[PDB]
Amino acid sequence: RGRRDDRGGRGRDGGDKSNYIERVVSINRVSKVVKGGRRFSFTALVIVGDGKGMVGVGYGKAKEVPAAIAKGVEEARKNFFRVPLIGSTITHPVQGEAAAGVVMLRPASPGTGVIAGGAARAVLECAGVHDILAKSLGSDNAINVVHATVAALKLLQRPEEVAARRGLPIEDVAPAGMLKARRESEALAAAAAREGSA
Amino acid sequence: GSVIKKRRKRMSKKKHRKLLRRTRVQRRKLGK
Amino acid sequence: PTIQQLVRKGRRDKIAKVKTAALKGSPQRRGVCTRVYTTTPKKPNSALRKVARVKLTSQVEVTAYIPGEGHNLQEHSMVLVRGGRVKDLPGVRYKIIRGSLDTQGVKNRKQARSRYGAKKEK
Amino acid sequence: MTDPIADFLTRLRNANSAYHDEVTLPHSKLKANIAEILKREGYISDYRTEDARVGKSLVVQLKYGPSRERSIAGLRRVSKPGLRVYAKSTNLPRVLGGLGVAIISTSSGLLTDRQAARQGVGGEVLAYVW
Amino acid sequence: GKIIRTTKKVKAHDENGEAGIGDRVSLMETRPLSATKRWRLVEILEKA
RNA sequence: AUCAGCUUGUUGGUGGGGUGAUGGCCUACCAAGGCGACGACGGGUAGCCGGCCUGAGAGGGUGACCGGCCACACUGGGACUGAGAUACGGCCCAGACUCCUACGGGAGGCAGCAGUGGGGAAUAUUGCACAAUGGGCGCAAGCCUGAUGCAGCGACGCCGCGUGAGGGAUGACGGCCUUCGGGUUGUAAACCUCUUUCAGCACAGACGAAGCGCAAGUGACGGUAUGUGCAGAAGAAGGACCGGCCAACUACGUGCCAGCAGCCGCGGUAAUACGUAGGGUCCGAGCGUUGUCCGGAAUUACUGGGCGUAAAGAGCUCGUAGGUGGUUUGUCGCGUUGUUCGUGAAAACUCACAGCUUAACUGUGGGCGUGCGGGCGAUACGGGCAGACUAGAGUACUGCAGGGGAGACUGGAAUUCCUGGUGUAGCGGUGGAAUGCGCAGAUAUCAGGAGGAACACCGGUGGCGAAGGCGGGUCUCUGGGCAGUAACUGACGCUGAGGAGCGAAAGCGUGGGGAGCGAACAGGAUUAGAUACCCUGGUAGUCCACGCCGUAAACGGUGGGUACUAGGUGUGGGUUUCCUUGGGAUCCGUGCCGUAGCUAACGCAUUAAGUACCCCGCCUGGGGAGUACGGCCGCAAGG
RNA sequence: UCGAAGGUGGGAUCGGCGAUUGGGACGAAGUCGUAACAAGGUAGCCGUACCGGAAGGUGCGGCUGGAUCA
Repeated sequence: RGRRDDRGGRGRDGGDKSNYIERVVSINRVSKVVKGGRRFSFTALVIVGDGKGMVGVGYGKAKEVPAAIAKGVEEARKNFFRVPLIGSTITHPVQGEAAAGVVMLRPASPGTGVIAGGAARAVLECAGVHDILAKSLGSDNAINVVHATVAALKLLQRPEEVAARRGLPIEDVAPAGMLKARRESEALAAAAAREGSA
Repeated sequence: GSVIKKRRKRMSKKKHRKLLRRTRVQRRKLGK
Repeated sequence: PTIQQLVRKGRRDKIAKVKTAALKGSPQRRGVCTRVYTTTPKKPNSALRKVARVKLTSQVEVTAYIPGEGHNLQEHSMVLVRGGRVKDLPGVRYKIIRGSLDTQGVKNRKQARSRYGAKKEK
Repeated sequence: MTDPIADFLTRLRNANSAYHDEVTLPHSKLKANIAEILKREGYISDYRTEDARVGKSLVVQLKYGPSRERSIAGLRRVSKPGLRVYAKSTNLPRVLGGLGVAIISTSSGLLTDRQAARQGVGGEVLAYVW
Repeated sequence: GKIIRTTKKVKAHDENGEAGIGDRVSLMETRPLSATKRWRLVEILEKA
């Protein structure tokens, strides 16, 4: 990924809507032996997302690096994924496993900061979280820890969803501090939203 | 798995057996 | 595993794995140097490495490496051996301090300057 | 047969994982109290106690959602024989951030984590379900 | 956290020989009555 | 436990003795215990703690300062004095050492504060005061105090401040790159105002003392801290690093050299990795290196790991301690839990506040002190005791299947030899041959005899056994399994550290037996050469009796038990409902395919590698090495 | 009576050195072969025994982590 700063007198750079947040995690040239030598190709693990908390995971195969990055962008574009939150935190401590990828995603009080390793830091920095506390146990990789983090975010659910599963009136599903954090986060959603209307 | 591990182990074992052939006598008498 | 099996006996750490046997848990030891011969490393790295084997005060017989361009030390110099690591010659894991009790600092060394012991230009 | 309740919750994880409608069990007192707690929190739908070969039996129907999806998202026996886990009042261990619940058998009977918090008594855990 | 069952072979003092093997005796701490006989037993509960 | 037994004042009793006090503390007698796989007795190392460091915590490391206990005072014994003794600057004795001696005999004791030598990578002055606080004696004054208070020394640590500020160009001199245009150093510099902490020189000069004192004075630190003045940018910056991780790049110089490096790895005349230069980055009175510890390391996994093939399931069972325990009524309150009392010194730690120009620092008030003991309460769960139950477990009864085992007797086909026929020159063997047996009568064929071993066909993805393993037949003795009824007992269950037993083949001992096969051992051939394959011969062995040994890819590479989790189709054992042998249902077994789920993947998949509980074994990078040393078993090989 | 040191005695146990010797690790490159990986040119491996300059070879039983398919 070099020589991107450019000014063209051509038709268009085609800049348009959906200015999302896009992170390229790792690139390892992938070789293939054929008759008389090696054929080098490229893999780019592409994370895309918006600051609401919708995450994509794309996996680009091409024999050029920006081609593989662009194919990962289109593949994560094809496949988004909804993550439920509280304010800008996570709901409750989970462990995700993608066959060797263990990631523990635990919430924290706000202000602490996204503390995670670089793959999980990528998937969570694209997402709508600002203050959680994760760790990547096992598998020491990028692909399995990204995919394990997304499986960990599939083990998430709303407080309300849990209440619904059990047919119980909330209050009765959460404890009270987390309901107060719901009041804080929806209150600042009201403040920034009504400042957004004017 | 592979048989290479098995064969390294067995090389050690063989060498040792031989070493006890040749020193058999000597170990008996030097020990007695 | 089967927690009563850990109540019986289990779960101890492995081994301290001591790095240097200079002695005493001491950072550098002065030493009488003998036979300052120059050696040949492993196969991807071919050169002549300027080692000297040193009898540390701690009574042990070791073999240290002399960093820098040349060594002021001849037979029977009082060199101050610290512990290091040189991959390249097997069994030599100690480095002689340059700019010390006997072995003078490296001359015209102008950039590295703390290692190799070169004093500042007047 | 070494742990009764592990076979109970084990049979609920298997019958929950394999999309079953009901499940049948050897009835006992402690399984009746756990079945009554999982009634009162709504993780199971309802249980009925039959007479059968020699003893009574516990037939639990499981509560599913708007399609085939499950309400009990897991069980885990923690106060297991061999490491029976005890809990003072300071912390009735919170489960799944509070969204899960903790079946805690205090001196007043069998309670949940929240009931062990407000009523001011602790003294066990048992399995906690989310 | 394993609740370990442990034993303790204390030594104890019967003046009247009221206890025998297998009994459920009480105990109470005393002055050091000899070299490790630091217990005397009152109100023996059950005999064998 | 590569240390399994130790102990004879040793274990208890009585009478004395001793002590401030209980007591094998001591003694006489009597009794003969006591302590140990919850590790006794031995070996190694070590002062212990409040704490400190690290860590999300759990934990790991450590025991410097400060504080609390303990032990010792040249080495080793002993008492005396005294309210109280390891009696550091006491005594007595014996040692080792230093010293004085008129040679008769004496003297010493820095592990007090300084200080010297030595050892060492390394650790300070032979300081000043009792003004303050503590201590002693004294009616008091007062005297003593290397405790203490302070000072000196070392960037040894932690914190604070300084080495100037503001202006200043289409950006000078110089430097080094360059695409030869220029670009960087660089607003930085020179210059122009301004301000001076801190060092400098002046003069003033403390608090610490609501103190002591009956004397009139008294502060070691100290003319220090600190004030108010004067002069002037005036006296004040360095060290590492710039391949990757990991903020930061260019040229020149050497071109597998000289060197670098924490790991990966850089040097073979165009190195952003070596050396020098510019330039950048990061820190800053410091900055790098080495050592030691925690972290990252979920890499000893309680929290928080594993064992089909990656390291890892004992060859297989039986069973001692141990761990663990179905249904249900009562009782106890040992585990658990609630509450209150006591305690966890101070300091530290954390929160707030106050004090020093700020901070480090210090103080005040909370919390912490995760614990332990006493009182009172609760009884679900665990446990104890006392009971009850029949589903687990075992027994009885009726059957049923089977190379389960041992002993005994016996059967035929085939190979070899033997005697006798019939009968001739080849047979045997090979990729092709030759050693070899023959021509003395072989191989071939017929009749008879000996002797040994193995059991064609049935017989296979089939049966039985715990695992090894088990197939000619019959008889004798004996072991287990399965189903059916439910007659009995009433939780008697599960696992099982050590332990005993069984355990292919090879091998070992003593005595038999010895047909075939056959290591070793010959010859032949092949080959460069065969100490090999292939050929001809061939001893131990293979066989039986009696014992050893204890190993295997002893493999399902899968410890044992239990409950549950879509199915489909074979086959083995047995019960029953229906058609009337055919299907159904059921309990036990063994295969092939297959969902869910699981796995690193292959795969597994109701006979789990799925979901859970109980107990055991075992793993912690590869070699070194299942080896040395030591012990145990063994006739030895060896385990 | 007890009793420190001293003396005599025979042992335990921890080490240091020892001529010679066994193996082990590394070295580049030397000599000798070619055992293993493809049916590796005789399928490989386990146990054990015997033999051989060496890798190894053979026997007895086992195993697929074996092959092509009579």
